[PDB]
Amino acid sequence: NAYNMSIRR
Amino acid sequence: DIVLTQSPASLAVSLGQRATISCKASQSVDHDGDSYMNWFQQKPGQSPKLLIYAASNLESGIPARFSGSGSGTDFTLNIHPVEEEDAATYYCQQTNEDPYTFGGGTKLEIK
Amino acid sequence: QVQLQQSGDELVKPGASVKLSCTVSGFNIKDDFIHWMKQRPEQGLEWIGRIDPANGYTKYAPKFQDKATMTADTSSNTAYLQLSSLASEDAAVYYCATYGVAYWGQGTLVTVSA
Repeated sequence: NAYNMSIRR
Repeated sequence: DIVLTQSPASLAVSLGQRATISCKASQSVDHDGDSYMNWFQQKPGQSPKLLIYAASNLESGIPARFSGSGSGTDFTLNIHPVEEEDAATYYCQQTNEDPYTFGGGTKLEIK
Repeated sequence: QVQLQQSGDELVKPGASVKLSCTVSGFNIKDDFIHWMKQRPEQGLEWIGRIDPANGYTKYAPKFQDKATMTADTSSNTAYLQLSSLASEDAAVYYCATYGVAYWGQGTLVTVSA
């Protein structure tokens, strides 16, 4: 889930 | 832009104790109920390693001795207990607004 | 399974340009942005920008807008960082990252000669 939430998309 | 200020700049901690590192953002890094603050660990000669994302999520592969808290402008990384291998420099990073920015780092030593 | 393999260290002359590479394996780069970071011992970590390899769209930090050019090639699964008009303050370690910003390359050292 770092893909989704380690940056703001 | 968002400025991130870490506290302390360095600290020496006894093996087995708790440690906290603080990161304060100059403006909020919240959006839609989430806080876009990451924590990284770096050892000399190596790339930064992601510990925590979106303030409180533990990255896969990272021990649960590490945890994150906070929202808005005020964040913390907690290490419980500290172990020998934790000697490193720790950075916060916000990814809520462009340009992404990093704190100045906190160097942890084990005494 | 995801590896970001960066190119070797470079010694560069003032005024010149250099192009660094970030070869990704175990991940299709069309699937996410690639980010570039700069690290100096005194000034710390800075985000240069990100590129979307699927469409070539780029976003830079203002301080890197006339220094860095990011490109990418999905076919070779490689991203590039070109640094122009090199000066002493460009000497640094440069990193690429993806999967949000969870996975980082090993870094490429750029040294600038006198």
